Amino acid sequence: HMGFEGLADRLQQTISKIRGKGKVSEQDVKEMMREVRLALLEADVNFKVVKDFVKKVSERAVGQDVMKSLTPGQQVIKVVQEELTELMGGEESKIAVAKRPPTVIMMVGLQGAGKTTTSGKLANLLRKKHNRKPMLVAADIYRPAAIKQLETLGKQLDMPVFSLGDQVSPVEIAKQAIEKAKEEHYDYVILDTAGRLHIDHELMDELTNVKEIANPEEIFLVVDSMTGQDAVNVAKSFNEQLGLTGVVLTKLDGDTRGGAALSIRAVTNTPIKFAGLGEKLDALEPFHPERMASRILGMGDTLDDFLEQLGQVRNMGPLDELLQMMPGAGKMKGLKNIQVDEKQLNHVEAIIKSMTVLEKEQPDIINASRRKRIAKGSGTSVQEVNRLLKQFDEMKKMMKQMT
Amino acid sequence: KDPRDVLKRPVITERSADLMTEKKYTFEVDVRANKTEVKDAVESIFGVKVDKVNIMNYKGKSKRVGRYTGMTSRRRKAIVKLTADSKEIE
Amino acid sequence: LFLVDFFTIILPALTAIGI
Amino acid sequence: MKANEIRDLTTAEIEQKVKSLKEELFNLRFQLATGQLENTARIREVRKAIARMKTVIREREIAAN
Amino acid sequence: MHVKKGDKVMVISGKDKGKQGTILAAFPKKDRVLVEGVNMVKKHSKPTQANPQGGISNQEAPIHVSNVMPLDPKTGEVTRVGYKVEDGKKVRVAKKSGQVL
RNA sequence: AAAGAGGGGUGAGAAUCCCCUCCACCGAAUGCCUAAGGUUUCCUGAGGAAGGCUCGUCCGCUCAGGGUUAGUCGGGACCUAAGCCGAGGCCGAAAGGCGUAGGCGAUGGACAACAGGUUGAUAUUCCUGUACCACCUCCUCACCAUUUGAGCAAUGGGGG
RNA sequence: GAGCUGUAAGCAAGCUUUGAUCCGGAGAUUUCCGAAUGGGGAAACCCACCACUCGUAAUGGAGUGGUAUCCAUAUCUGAA
Ligand SMILES: Nc1nc2c(ncn2[C@@H]2O[C@H](COP(=O)(O)OP(=O)(O)O)[C@@H](OP(=O)(O)OP(=O)(O)O)[C@H]2O)c(=O)[nH]1
Repeated sequence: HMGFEGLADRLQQTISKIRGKGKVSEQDVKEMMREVRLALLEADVNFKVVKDFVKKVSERAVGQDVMKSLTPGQQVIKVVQEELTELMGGEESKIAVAKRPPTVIMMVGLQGAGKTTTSGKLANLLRKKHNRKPMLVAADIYRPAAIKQLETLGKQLDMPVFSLGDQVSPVEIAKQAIEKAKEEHYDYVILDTAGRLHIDHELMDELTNVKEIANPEEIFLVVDSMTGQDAVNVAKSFNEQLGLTGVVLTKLDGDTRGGAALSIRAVTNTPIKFAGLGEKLDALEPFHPERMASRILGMGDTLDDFLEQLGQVRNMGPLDELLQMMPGAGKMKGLKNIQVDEKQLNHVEAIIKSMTVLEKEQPDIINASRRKRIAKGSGTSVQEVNRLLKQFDEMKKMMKQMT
Repeated sequence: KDPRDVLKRPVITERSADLMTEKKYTFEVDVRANKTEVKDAVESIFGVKVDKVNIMNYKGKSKRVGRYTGMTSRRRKAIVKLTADSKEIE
Repeated sequence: LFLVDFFTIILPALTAIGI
Repeated sequence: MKANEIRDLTTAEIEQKVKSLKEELFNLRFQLATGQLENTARIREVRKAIARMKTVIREREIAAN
Repeated sequence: MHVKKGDKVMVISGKDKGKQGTILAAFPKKDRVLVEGVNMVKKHSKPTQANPQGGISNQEAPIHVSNVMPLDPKTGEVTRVGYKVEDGKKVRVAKKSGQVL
């Protein structure tokens, strides 16, 4: 949904020049790449990653006109898209599933990254998308309000939150937590671990002790996307002093650059598994490097009863499959239209639910005063009613043309 | 002569697309083109091996707008048919 | 095109189809 | 661009840029006919460029003879 | 055409007599010029791209250029024009003074 | 000039439009190929202001897309009849008329593909199987002789 | 010296004070028929020869330039 908006803005005007011109020249690719290189540098992408990326794209883009003279510029875009995709990890990296339940997932990171919130988001995702039965664990004893924060999120999910207070070691908390999860048949155990503002020795000593007693199948670093290269460095230090298997990037809804997301793989070899997209518990999505690459480049992929079904499936029934979300991402690339219904759509739905069942079955049976009364009940005098009838006639004509 | 200006523009139709699926491509060539040089020009530009070139030419449709009674220009449709195990044409 | 017709109907319901 | 065409060397690279330019034009017409070309002044400017680079060749030859 | 796009025009003739305005568009083929604020007319239109509402719309109609005089910058009063080379490009010297435009 | 009748279907609207079931007409044709001619009328999706000796939702009308595929079929890259033009020429107030060599000119001569399948519109033309005619040599095989010459024929005789 | 892609009300795109569109003088290209002129032809078409280039193993195919008649001059050959 969210992220990278600033890099896109920059790239997409240089992309404009090449896409329109089918012809590929030595000077054209050089020029596009100079702009691409400046945009990646200003987005705080790792410096070595930039210089390697500009090299591999430019090499492929001048054998590509030799590759193909058909749709040549649209070929240059496909190379950039393919390299952006590899740069953010090849393909979706799915959650591990232990051979024997429970799967123990360790959440680590620095204070303020979003550990505690993301723990709750991941539990939520495991139950809704995968039909799992998770358990949250309170292993950060070093701040007050930390436990109560997790417990509060747990009460909104109806999921247990294991805690022994703040006078007991996190090694013991993790141990008992995992054994209760075995006895009571919980699929997943999510450990919310400690952390101050900066790494120290007595953070890593504790985290290695917890890994030891817990033998986790996944160790996720939760890291703030808006910190750019500082996030890449936090990743490097965690991956070296214990083992990371994954990364959760938080606060993409405030990250217009994307430096961290374009750099984590190449510097640490750790894959990005999820993105946080907001404060609520349901703002977590799997990281899909194709679709972000496509995003960055502006590249995509009974009349009354039918109206009621369209209103149900369009207003609150959003959620397509078979790459429907991928081709419809960003309003299907905007579609050259800057107007959304919103309250206009709400008024259209209110005008739609202004007629009887017979009027819904036969829309042409309404007399002039017959839907003058309906317009008085709806709020638009004749304008909304006649626009709705014109739209229904246009939809009928389109259905007759399609059939 | 130049191999580029032999082939003017392609034809995109449902019948044309069925011929694309059956591996015979269609083009529109200039009105004085030749079967041999359509074959030579498509082999020169696209680097594929052909079996046949099947050329017809079309008369002009008579189109009127109001008082004006003109005729659309003539076209020479040229179907090339590629070999087995050759590169496709995009 | 049933999917294209459904997308056009959704666009007309959201705002309006081009005529 | 005409001063650039005079100022560049005489014999062959005008022909190479005519040839290279011609391929782009051929590609460009195909894109317009299939209907997914965005900008249409490119066809016009490539045609004007081909015309001026041919007329610099003929002006050079009639000056040489 | 004695005026240019971006002048400080005071109109002479019409219903709108004697009001200020800046030229946004000159149409020298028809000798009409579009001064802002004059000939405010009501256009009816059913389609409008970028979120159709239809409705009446208030626009400006062009006026003929002989209902137009530019302004002398020193006194602010309208005057005729003249042309004089100021060591380089030609400039429009307004009458009754020596300054330009 | 002549035979329709009823039930469904669409539409705002029908005897007139589409489907069905009976009935009737032509059948050395009112059937099937194909010339001269016409020039897009052919096919599909829409329209009903004009054209339709009435209506019309229908069309040989109106709008937008599409559709005519050849070595063998017909004509050229082969021949000639009547006839026409005609280098030089012979005439003739001027323009021009006639005419030799030469050429043009099928309604004739010669000449290599056919039987099955296909789509809304093309089919000895596209697809499948099996062929045939003219020409060419990076090649493979046999024979002859590279001057007491193998082989080829020419716009010339002769048979046809 | 600031509006312009005609007629023509069009945004799918772009060009211009590093001087566009517009106006004048001199240049370049100027397909094909047409006295039409390589041969024919039913106007806008068909079929060639020679020389040099492109391509094929070669035949097929293409490009460029010559190829009408009469007259004047010059050269060669000059039949019964
Ligand atoms: N917009 C957005 N916010 C996220 C996201 N993930 C986490 N946060 C916010 O970051 C802040 C830290 O979250 P915690 O869950 O406490 O992280 P921690 O355990 O690592 O310390 C929280 O709000 P906070 O403390 O109130 O933030 P602030 O007031 O310090 O700025 C949280 O709402 C995300 O994906 N999008």
